[PDB]
Amino acid sequence: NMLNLLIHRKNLNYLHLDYNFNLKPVKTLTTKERKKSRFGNAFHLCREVLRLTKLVVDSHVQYRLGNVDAFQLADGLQYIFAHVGQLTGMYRYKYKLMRQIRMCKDLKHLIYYRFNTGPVGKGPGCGFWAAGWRVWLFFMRGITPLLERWLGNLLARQFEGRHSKGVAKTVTKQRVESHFDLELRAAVMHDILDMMPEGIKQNKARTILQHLSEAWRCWKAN
Amino acid sequence: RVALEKSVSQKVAAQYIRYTPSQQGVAFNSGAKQRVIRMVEMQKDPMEPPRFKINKKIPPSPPAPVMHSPSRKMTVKEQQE
Amino acid sequence: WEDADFPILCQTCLGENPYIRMTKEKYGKECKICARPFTVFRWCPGVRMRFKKTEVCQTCSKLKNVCQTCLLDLEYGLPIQVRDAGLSFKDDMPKSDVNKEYYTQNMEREISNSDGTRPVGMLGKATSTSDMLLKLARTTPYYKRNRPHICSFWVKGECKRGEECPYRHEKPTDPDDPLADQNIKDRYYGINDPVADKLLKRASTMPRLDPPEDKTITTLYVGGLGDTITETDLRNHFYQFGEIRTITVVQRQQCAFIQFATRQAAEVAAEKSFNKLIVNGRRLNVKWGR
Amino acid sequence: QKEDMPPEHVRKIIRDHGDMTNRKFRHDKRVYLGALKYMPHAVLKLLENMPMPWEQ
RNA sequence: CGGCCUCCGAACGGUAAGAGCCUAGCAUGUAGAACUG
RNA sequence: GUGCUCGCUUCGGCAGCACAUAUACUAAAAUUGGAACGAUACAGAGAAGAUUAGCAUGGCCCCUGCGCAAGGAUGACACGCAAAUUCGUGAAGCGUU
Ligand SMILES: O=P(O)(O)O[C@H]1[C@@H](OP(=O)(O)O)[C@@H](OP(=O)(O)O)[C@@H](OP(=O)(O)O)[C@@H](OP(=O)(O)O)[C@H]1OP(=O)(O)O
Ligand SMILES: [Mg+2]
Ligand SMILES: [Mg+2]
Ligand SMILES: [Mg+2]
Repeated sequence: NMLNLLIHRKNLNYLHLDYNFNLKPVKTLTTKERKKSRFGNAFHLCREVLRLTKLVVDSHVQYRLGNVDAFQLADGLQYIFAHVGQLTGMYRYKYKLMRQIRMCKDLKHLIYYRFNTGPVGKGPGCGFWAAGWRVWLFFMRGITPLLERWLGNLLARQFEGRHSKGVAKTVTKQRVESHFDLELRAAVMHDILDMMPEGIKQNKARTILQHLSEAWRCWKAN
Repeated sequence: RVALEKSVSQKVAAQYIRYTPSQQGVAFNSGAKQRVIRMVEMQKDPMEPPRFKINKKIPPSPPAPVMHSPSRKMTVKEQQE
Repeated sequence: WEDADFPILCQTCLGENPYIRMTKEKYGKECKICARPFTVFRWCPGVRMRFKKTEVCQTCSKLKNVCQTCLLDLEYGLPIQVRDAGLSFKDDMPKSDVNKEYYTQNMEREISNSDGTRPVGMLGKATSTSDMLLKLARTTPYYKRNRPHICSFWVKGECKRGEECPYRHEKPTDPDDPLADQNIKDRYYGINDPVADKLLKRASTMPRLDPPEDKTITTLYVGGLGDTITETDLRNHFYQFGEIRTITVVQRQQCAFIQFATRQAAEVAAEKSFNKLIVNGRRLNVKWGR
Repeated sequence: QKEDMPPEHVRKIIRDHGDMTNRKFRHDKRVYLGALKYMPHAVLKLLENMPMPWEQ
């Protein structure tokens, strides 16, 4: 219900969140729609976390409806935990996860090797899920603060608005030359055109800066 | 030190009163020039998002008097140099 | 934002009991005019009376000096238009959005330079209290300010909640009465206020002493003196108001004539005495003699 | 102290709200939304209390 | 009697920008309502 | 309402004392009003000859994004620009003749 309220509060009626937590477009989107309807890694991470908990809850709902078994419930939970990689799709929004994915694969190999030793064969029924379960509980120990902060940000942008007054953006790698000139010509203005004035009316600063620009082109061309 | 300590912790993060209406007008009240009231603080819901849209975007101190000097004007000699 | 102590509003809007129940909610809402977020107080004015709430920016309320919940003035309880026009006030209340934000901000800075006793700005320097406004004030409390709304349910018959209905189970005023359309902005700015306009047609029906024709008729006829009126006492009454040119107290009429040497004295005196002259408790009537 | 309620209280509340499309609720709408920020905590608390295959 | 075994995917970056009109949505649940010899 | 009075005092009431103390945006409502990037329909792309990569400044302009990153046609818009000023107008004072 929370993810739907968010979608429809954003008015994206052309999108649909189904009950296994996949977000799907319902038609083809024009450009303005494709743009307004992109969601970020906060929304998609909350989705896939909720998708994993649903898979676990419904393994138990089947056992409680009578459909499977205690042994098949255990084996299925152990499947979920060793294969969170291809059941959910969390890694696309946090590729750091593949470290937990590789951990749970390694534990699978260790446990199967020790399990299927003698009479028991290479079939499915091994459920020892304490290991992978541990691993994802530590994953969440960590991600819970991240997502609380990210989702607070997204909701506070939704309910107050987007603040552009005092952004204070950095100078990064693409703004380095433009910034150098912004500052060179701010400094030139300060320095001469109001500490050596008596251009009293206007110190034709916009023309002294044209001389500065032409001096640089002449240097460059020799 | 302690004032800035307050403000740093701030920006990181029923009791009674006596009221004299000043329009008291003994016929206005039941007849008491002083009212006693307990103010209490209403609880906020933890599960609720920022209320009103402060993204909005917009009268300073009196202008300082220019204890300046008088300017003395521009010769034509300098106005050409 | 503002974070304050308590609301200033008419004692009528306060209510009947000497002990009040008021709950504070910090930054609870934005002013209906100022839109500045201000701490709101909620009060239960009486049993089965609708709960009142602080309804305007603290700065917006210190500016115009009205009931910060009832919208009526704090002195007599008169709507902005009527109170101001009777005080001879033509105020430049901001209506622009940007100039309104800037205005309420600067006015909060001025109220910050103010000391919480007198209404800030020009709103005070017109303090010649007008008897028309005084008589236009409701001298007893109008606690009808807290009577509940109508319940559409019982208005169609449907309110099966019993007496637990949060609205008065009374026949709804068919909207056409212009007393129904007083938006907060209208009642605040005092523009297109039709309740106050009916008050103005009233004030035009309220009797004053109409002036006679002849600019030599400076004879003010006093009626209703009794036998306990003294000539010198009525002289002391009309004395500082100008020159009393002659006194003629008709005891066989229980009347009198005060002849004035100044037409201005006679006019201003009669107008100040109209239906308000109280000597020895007598309801004295000023008129212009023939 | 704070005393606990019967389970049908919450079971009924949630069943009623169903999926918040009925217009009756429509203020829950924004509080419901505001509770999103704490949803990764509810998931963590749910999954660490999983029921352990020797129990039904 | 030594052993030695990577990599696995998502977003932006291309299919415009608009002015207008039309019509559900979406916000409020308000304040206050007549006066005489 | 529970209970206790070696209570009136039967098993009824009544009495007395003990304990128990104030919820609530009171509303199932009723109005009230903007928007939906939806059609429609027009409309219809920076720099010099042509085709075109961008990174900025500015400000009551915003959108997607966790974002102090990035993107949105270089996001869009900025498009009169005034001004003093080369010489005179006149106005008014302060001194000289
Ligand atoms: O289905 P996958 O994800 O490919 O995993 C399988 C599988 O494990 P699951 O049972 O969890 O599905 C196998 O184990 P068995 O079930 O067959 O016992 C098997 O491993 P073994 O052959 O060692 O049993 C196999 O390995 P291979 O790649 O050799 O087919 C592989 O496990 P991996 O994760 O190593 O691929
Ligand atoms: Mg591009
Ligand atoms: Mg850009
Ligand atoms: Mg730009």
